[PDB]
Amino acid sequence: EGLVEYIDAEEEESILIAMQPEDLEPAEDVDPAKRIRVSATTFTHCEIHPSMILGVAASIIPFPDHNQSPRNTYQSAMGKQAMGVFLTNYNVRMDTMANILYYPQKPLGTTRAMEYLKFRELPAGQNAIVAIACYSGY
Amino acid sequence: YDRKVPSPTGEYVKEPEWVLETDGVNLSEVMTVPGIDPTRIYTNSFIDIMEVLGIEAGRAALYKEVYNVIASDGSYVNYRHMALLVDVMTTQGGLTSVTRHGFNRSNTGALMRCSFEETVEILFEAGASAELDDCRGVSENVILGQMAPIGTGAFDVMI
Amino acid sequence: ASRHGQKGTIGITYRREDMPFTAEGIVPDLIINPHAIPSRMTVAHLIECLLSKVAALSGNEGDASPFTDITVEGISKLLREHGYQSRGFEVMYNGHTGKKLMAQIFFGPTYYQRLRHMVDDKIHARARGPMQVLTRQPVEGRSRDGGLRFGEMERDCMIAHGAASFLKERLMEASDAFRVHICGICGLMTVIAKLN
Amino acid sequence: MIVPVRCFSCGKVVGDKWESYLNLLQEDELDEGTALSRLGLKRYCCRRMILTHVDLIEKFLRYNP
Amino acid sequence: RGNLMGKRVDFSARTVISGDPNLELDQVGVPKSIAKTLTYPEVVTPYNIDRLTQLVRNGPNEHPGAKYVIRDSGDRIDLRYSKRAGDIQLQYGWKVERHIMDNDPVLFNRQPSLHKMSMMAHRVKVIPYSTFRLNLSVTSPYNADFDGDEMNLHVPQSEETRAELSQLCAVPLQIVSPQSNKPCMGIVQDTLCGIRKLTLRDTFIELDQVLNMLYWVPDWDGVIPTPAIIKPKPLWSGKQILSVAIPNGIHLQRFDEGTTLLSPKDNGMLIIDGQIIFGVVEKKTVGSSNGGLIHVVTREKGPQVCAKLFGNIQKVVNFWLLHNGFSTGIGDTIADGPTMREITETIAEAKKKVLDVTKEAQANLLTAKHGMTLRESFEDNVVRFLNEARDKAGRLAEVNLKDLNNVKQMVMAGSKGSFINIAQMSACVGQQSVEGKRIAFGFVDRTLPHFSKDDYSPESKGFVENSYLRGLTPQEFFFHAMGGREGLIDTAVKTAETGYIQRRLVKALEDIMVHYDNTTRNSLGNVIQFIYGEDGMDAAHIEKQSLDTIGGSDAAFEK
Amino acid sequence: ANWPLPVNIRRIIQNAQQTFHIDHTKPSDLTIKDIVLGVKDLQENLLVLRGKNEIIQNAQRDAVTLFCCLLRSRLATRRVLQEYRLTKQAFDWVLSNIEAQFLRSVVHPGEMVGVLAAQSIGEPATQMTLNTFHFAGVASKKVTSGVPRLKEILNVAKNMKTPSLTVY
Amino acid sequence: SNTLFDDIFQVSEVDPGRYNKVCRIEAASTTQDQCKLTLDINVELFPVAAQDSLTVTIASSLTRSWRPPQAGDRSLADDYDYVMYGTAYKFEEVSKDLIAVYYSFGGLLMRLEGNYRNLNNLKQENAYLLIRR
Amino acid sequence: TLSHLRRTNTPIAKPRQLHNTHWGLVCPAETPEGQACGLVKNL
Amino acid sequence: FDMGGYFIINGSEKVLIAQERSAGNIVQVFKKAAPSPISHVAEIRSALE
Amino acid sequence: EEGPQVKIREASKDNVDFILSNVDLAMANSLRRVMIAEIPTLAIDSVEVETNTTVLADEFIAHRLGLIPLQSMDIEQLEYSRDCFCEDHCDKCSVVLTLQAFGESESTTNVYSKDLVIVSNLMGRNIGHPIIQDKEGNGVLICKLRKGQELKLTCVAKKGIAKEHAKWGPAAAIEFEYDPWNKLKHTDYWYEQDSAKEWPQSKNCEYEDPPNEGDPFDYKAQADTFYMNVESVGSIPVDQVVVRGIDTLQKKVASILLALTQM
Amino acid sequence: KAIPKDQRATTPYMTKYERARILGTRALQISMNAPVFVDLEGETDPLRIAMKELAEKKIPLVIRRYLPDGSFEDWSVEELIVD
Amino acid sequence: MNAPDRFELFLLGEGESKLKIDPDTKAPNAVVITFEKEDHTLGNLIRAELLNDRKVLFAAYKVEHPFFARFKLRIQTTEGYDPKDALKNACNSIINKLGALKTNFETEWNLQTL
RNA sequence: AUCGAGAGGA
Ligand SMILES: Nc1nc2c(ncn2[C@@H]2O[C@H](COP(=O)(O)OP(=O)(O)OP(=O)(O)O)[C@@H](O)[C@H]2O)c(=O)[nH]1
Ligand SMILES: [Mg+2]
Ligand SMILES: [Mg+2]
Ligand SMILES: [Zn+2]
Ligand SMILES: [Zn+2]
Ligand SMILES: [Zn+2]
Repeated sequence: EGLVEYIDAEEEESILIAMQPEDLEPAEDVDPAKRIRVSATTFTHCEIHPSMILGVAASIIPFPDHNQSPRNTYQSAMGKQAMGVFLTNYNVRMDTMANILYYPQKPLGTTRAMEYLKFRELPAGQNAIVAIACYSGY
Repeated sequence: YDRKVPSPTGEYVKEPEWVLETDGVNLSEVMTVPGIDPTRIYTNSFIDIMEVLGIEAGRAALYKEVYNVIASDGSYVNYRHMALLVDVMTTQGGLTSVTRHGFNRSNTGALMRCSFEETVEILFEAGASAELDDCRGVSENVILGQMAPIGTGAFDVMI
Repeated sequence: ASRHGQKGTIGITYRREDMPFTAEGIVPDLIINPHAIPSRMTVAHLIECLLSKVAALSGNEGDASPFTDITVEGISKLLREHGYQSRGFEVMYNGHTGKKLMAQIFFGPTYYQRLRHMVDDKIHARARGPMQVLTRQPVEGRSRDGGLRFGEMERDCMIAHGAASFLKERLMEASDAFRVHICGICGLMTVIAKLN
Repeated sequence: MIVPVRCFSCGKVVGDKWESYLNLLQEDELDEGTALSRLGLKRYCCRRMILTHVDLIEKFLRYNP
Repeated sequence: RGNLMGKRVDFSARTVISGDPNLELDQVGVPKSIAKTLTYPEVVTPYNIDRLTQLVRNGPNEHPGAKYVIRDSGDRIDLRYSKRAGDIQLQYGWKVERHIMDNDPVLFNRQPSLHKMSMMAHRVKVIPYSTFRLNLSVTSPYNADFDGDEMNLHVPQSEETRAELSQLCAVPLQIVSPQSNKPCMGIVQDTLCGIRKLTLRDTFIELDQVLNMLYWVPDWDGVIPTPAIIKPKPLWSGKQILSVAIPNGIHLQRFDEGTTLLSPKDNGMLIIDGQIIFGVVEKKTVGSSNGGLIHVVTREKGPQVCAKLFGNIQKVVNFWLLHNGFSTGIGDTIADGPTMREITETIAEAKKKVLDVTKEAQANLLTAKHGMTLRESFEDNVVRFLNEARDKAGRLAEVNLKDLNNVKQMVMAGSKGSFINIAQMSACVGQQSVEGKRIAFGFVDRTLPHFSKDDYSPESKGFVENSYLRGLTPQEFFFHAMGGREGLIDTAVKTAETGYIQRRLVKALEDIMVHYDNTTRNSLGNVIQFIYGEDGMDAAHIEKQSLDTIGGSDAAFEK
Repeated sequence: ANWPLPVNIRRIIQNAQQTFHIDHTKPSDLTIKDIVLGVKDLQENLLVLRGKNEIIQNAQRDAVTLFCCLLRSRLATRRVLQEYRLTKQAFDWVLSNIEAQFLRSVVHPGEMVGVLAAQSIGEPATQMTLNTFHFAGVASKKVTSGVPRLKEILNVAKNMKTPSLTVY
Repeated sequence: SNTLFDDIFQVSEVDPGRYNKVCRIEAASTTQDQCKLTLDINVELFPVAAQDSLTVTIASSLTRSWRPPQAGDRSLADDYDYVMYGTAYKFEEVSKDLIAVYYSFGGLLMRLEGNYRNLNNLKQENAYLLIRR
Repeated sequence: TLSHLRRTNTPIAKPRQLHNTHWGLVCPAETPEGQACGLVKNL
Repeated sequence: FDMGGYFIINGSEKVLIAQERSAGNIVQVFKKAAPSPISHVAEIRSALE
Repeated sequence: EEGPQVKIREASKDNVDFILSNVDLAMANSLRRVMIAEIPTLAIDSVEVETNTTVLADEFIAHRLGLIPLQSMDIEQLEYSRDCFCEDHCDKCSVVLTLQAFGESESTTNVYSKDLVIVSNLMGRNIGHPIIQDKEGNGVLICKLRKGQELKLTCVAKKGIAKEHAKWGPAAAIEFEYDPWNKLKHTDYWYEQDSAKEWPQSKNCEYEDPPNEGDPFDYKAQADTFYMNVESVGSIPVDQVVVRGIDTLQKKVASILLALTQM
Repeated sequence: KAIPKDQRATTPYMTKYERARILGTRALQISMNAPVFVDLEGETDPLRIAMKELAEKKIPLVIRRYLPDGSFEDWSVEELIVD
Repeated sequence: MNAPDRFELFLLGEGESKLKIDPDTKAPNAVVITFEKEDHTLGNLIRAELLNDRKVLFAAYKVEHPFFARFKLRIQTTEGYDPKDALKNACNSIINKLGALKTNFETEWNLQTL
């Protein structure tokens, strides 16, 4: 219905895009604690939602924007070493080595992108109580 | 450029001087030109300082250049080391390369020259030029599995 | 590790007693040093942990999504209203003594993952045993109870101390100790030693 | 993977409540913030034991032998 | 290269390593199950049959036990097997391969071994739990974490080989660096971040704790020290009881920029005879520093004396910290409201002064500077303009941090992180760069398809006006990403180039040893240096001594 | 002025004035013979090389040289009797100790400095990357100006990246 | 082993400089013009506002380990409340004569000027500090 | 499993870079650390 | 939950990893430094679909 | 009374909130640390699987059983497996149970702790009763069976204490506090603008006086008066929890006085 | 070849390498029931006892320090300054 | 595989006394007592009740290594008056207050409903 | 066991 186009990188060259599909069109008092955005009125097509640049393991990251990117990367390589419930069918698959976490739990903060990644339903960890403290020195 | 200078009164006071920065190298003739101090002229190229001002200026250029890589932003290595490195590169005559080319030739024991970067051809010529191996290096006695004339084996022990 | 590249291994396990605790009696599952924070820049870890608290008390599942209008100062207003102070903290009492910790601790739920690699899969010990045929050197891998390789770079360090006899041992009585018969003239390995 | 007996942090029994939790969420229709409370779960460590739990045995049970 | 100069070796162990502040510097936390397996041949002298017969009886399971006994005839005796494992007469001259007991010489390294330091002789304390355990202050010269870093351990077979480790390679002897003439091991983390808290003039402790902290240092003379206060309450000072660790005959003098023998702000350092006079103790003093305490105590009788100290400092500091506690919150990157305004206008002016220098290059003239030509150019100009806009905001967010800001503590102590660390966390992350130049144009005449072609402004070439506490924007996010990648790139590749630079340097000097006439030669007898380092002096023993004959006035010379 | 020099003097000074502490205001007991004829004699038995022929004893002085200018400047009469106020016993000590200190700062015949002349050299570089990173921007100079410029200096580089000439 | 000095002093400035317990006190001397004082007083144990008048005895008596009390009831105050223990270090100079002393009560310092000098002040190791009213 | 099925390996001017024309096709932070870093990306 | 896409071979699962290549049939301009004989080169990888 | 002055304000079948006046801090702490760990209970500690066709593997279910709350009131007159004189287990040291269920129904057959059957002679004391707090009467979901899956088992339960595993705690959650108004200044508050607007005023303010602006700081005043709440799992009713605590605390306190006399 | 009793210009101190190697070469000697010379206070470690035999210079061995040219210099442990 | 058995926290092994006494090598009239198989539930309680006695010069303890839960206690007391007795006398003070605790609790437990 | 491929850990 002429609502979405597919665009590849070669065709990307001659286009203008908006983030934030709203941010970023309409008309021209504001929170000081909120972040700082930049802004052309000659756009071709809006991006769906920024957070879609991410892959799989990256969209498992809560507040990846609030994190130093080299860590986001470090987390990605570790997400695929995480321990959980890789399939439901394990109990009749005869693969060499498979670990299941005794008691999985969905995370507490969830990137919208987890719903399509189906994380909430097959977690790989536990919301365990964390104490950022100096103690014994161990 | 700032510079500390003997102020006849006694103290070291800061002396501002105009200095010229160049993006080209031809020492052979720059220093011969009227109006400059042909005692302080410095090109970052130590390869040319070698041919123009003799091996002993190079000894001091090479160093000063390794200094400007290492000890810039805070790093510190005690003169001994860089100077030790510098000296090795300097006594064989010209500027000895830290590669297979240079130090992996200078009439050393072949077995030791073997454990570096070219391997077979080195033995190949050893058998050809019928080399005799000194058996006095570190490598030698390692490959020969012995107590190499190193730290605790500088000496034998008798009664 | 948690969800931000925060690797650290358990250094010790203290039971619920020696562990610090809160005026409600919440005992934390997990104590990380505030030293792997700034280091290390990982400010989200802090946010996740703050959001999760809210999420757990209010019941609502928190929104951790990337480029969205969510403020710490906006979590702070919501945690404030829930009986705890706006930036995470909680007065804690040392467990050995019951004496109030003179500093306030940051405390809350943060989704932690269990990665593989566990000491009891890595621990390797060898002395003598099985060796290859091509080299009479000790075989590779803990899979066949093999030795470690004392690589070239390892040799280098020893020379720096000048462990003489050490190198002889670490390249003889712990690898190859073959004994050949050499000619006093043609000095090669052809002599027949009919013995004993 | 089946509600755990008791919570890791406190120690309070939490098993008994999974049955009742579904009923307070779906039968008489409530939000969780109320639901965990009527269930006597005040401390958040024992609160997360149920809110965060995903019950996989269900899909284990769908299997035949 | 791999089978002669790099031999696979027996008698070795490999494990995950963990931190243990209750061990001593020269120690190694060997797990029991390895201790069961790693042997050491010992001949049977009438000195040591007592301990040894016993040892055979214990067998290859009870820890103080053994595997294998070797006879006069060259016969081998397995101990887990064999039908006489439950006795055996021990003759004089028999090898009795045995488990490793406590206090034994062993080498304990970590690859990559880029030192002589990353290979140190240790003292064995057999412990349960399968982790290798080492003293928190020997952490620096191996370069090891406990995030799963894996270390290795070796075991001598001759007594002379033992002697060779424990004389030359032992951690104590390797304290002060024969490389940078300053001690490599210092007080790090929990210990160093609390040695400051302890010491603050403000901080006092009383009887109940004071009496305990004393009982924590093992070389305590049983002499309570007299409290600095005997007013309505008896108190000691944080300084007071630390001095208990500082051994008798030790002397240190500092002065910083603001140091007045008063020190209102308690700057610098003064120590007389194992007692702290005034000054906050941190990384300048108690650290892996040049003119620090560790240096002073080592060179003054001696090695082990200094090494025994490291431990006693820790044991106390830890104890105090344990009861005082410490953390870090999201409020520890929060700054004053009317100051994040002050950072936004600090950028806004630096931004709206880029727009000045920008609307010149477009003008253009320009005063196109003479060299500095250019194009070099305007694309260097704005690099500094933004690297300025950051280091002011980084400072404007350091005053904001009151004395209690859990981050500033670790910075003032230097436990981990510094200025830039705070800057990014609280103000703005700054101009991300690629190969030292701001984000390169990938797309034709633009950076991304969110910008219009030809946008040389900061907001387009990779400047992030936001902080981590505000969370980067998508446009920005990618750019910071772009860079981050670049650091990891060389963690796999530019690392080669370097480690190759070394492998050469190593092979090129190698046998350059100071001979018995103080002349520095090679394998042939070529002279290289005539006196090592042109003064015949070992670097370890050398200190940064000021030559006060050079500075000053002619009049300041005469009188 | 601030340079690496063997054996701290400034220390054995403070180690003097609290071991016999004098200290006030209460005067010395060494003649200007004990001070000046002593230093020159210590200067004699300091040693780095030992021998009996002329060439050795000459390179000998030509190694001590610098260290002495330091010794000579802090063991100078005015100061030895004004700022530090030593005594016959505590000076004799300072002397016997600086000597005893010195000949412990010899390089041991055996030391392998070639390898040490490594690493060292080839050390920080590796971990001054291979840190590597940390973490973001900018970041170096060091590792990019740089560590490639060092690959030049050791290959004997003719194809020189940045040739630069500085005239005074 | 007897009482040492004693004088009457007046508070000129109380600066709560980046601390909460332990403040800096700047006092001038009563009667005697040729004297100034800077001292470190734990304000969380003994309050001092501006223009307060005080009393300041020194002393050096009232191996041996340090005992608690056992009251008995040795000695030494009721009328001296704020008591501290410390060490002497370096001795100044300015006129000739005069002349000042340096005191470290376990990190909390004291500078005192003026010529009496004394010499009923010792170079030495002891040093108490007593303050009343 | 998800992140493995969608993997992208490259054989062999500047290659392991995260380059501007990766926006929204490759993941700017997903990639193995060391060994073959920056070559093998994820969609 | 298994979304498939792997080839089952010898009783193990196998995945095809996208192989990357430079796109053919595009005109690309290369330099190319020139000590060295030449200074500029036009290149096109030409193959049929 | 002579010393410690305990006062209750709220008490229930599962919660015991109370003041604790005029005692040294060290005790208050020594008290909870016993209550957490050192007090004995009973729980499963030897399972023997005969048939299990559940989707839950064998040592999983096994693990779970240990945790399940077991009535322990008369536990004082029961002997430890270690301290007894029989082989493995008996009826003067161990209480055995038995679990049986088999999928018969086509619609999800549950198993509960009700389904636990005592098997060994009880001697006639109150001990080893699966504790139900459940509204409906089915205490804590153990496991799920489908259509034709069996679970046959044989639990043995021994006496134990929290230091040997967390199952042996009647603990639950111990609330602890003193000096809600920072009178003793044992802690120093992290603040941004102002202490009192940014921290909360505790549950423990009523019946403790505010300090009043101009009043100078009291140096020598010590920690008196603690505000505690002690939850029970249900194995030992709330009153006996705190009691035995004191007791065992005193029990092994006595053990030193006895051992010192043996010197 | 060889150097005579006089003309000694080598370092008259024990190099740590001579230390460890002498302590060591005595170690194996002690450990293989060979006669021990000094009064054994109560110790039994071939490595501690030898540290005592070096305190009172009673080790009959002699170093032989080789010079680059080939000729050697003697020196006994009884003759050496241990430091 | 290396983990110590859980019961090695109260089971006293063979040839192991619950108390060891050794006098302090340095100060006179003082003792270091080795409390085996115990934590600082006993460690803290004994110590902060050796303080209320004015006849004790010194009183303190340390958890040597959280690996082996066994502490040491150092006691110095006024000349003549033996330390072993100090510990003895102090112990009873605890018991008595504890003995009261049982009663006073029970008093006020009885009166309450639910 | 050998040669060959890949994935991960610092
Ligand atoms: N030889 C080699 N060593 C590496 C390589 N990658 C990492 N390392 C080593 O492992 C360390 C990696 O960093 P970490 O130990 O984890 O310490 P960190 O800098 O705090 O980084 P993180 O702890 O992971 O956040 C470096 O210090 C290196 O010494 C590699 O590819 N080759
Ligand atoms: Mg690490
Ligand atoms: Mg790390
Ligand atoms: Zn022949
Ligand atoms: Zn809980
Ligand atoms: Zn029984």
